[PDB]
Amino acid sequence: PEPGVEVTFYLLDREPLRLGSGEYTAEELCIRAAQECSISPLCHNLFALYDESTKLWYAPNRIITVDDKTSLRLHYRMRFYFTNWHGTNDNEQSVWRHSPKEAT
Amino acid sequence: PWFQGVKTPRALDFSEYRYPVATFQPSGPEFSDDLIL
Repeated sequence: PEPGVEVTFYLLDREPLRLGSGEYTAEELCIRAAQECSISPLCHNLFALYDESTKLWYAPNRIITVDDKTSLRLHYRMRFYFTNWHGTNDNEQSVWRHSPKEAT
Repeated sequence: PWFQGVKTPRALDFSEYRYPVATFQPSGPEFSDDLIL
């Protein structure tokens, strides 16, 4: 509603990102959100950005421009998910990362 | 109908548990000093 672009998360303890100016690229704001929410660098690339009002996701190299008039709400979400990652489902094989010479 | 049927949800039993990775141990030295030829 009020003029400005806002990043949103799913944890009330983390305050939303707020920015008035500056000429950013999606990866920079992504790793900014990751730093603020304290995610391991081994796991940041699982996350991306998505627009609910547009039902679309921004490109990794997409460029976002502010002109003191623009305003939109954005969502820093995890996207690439793999089913049966857990071992609870015995009906199908689970997944794991590789380890140098149990499963990680 | 459902008044005569009572059964606990099947998603309340637990077995075999689970376990993620915790973290990585921070560690790094620094012992540089430099000279020209």
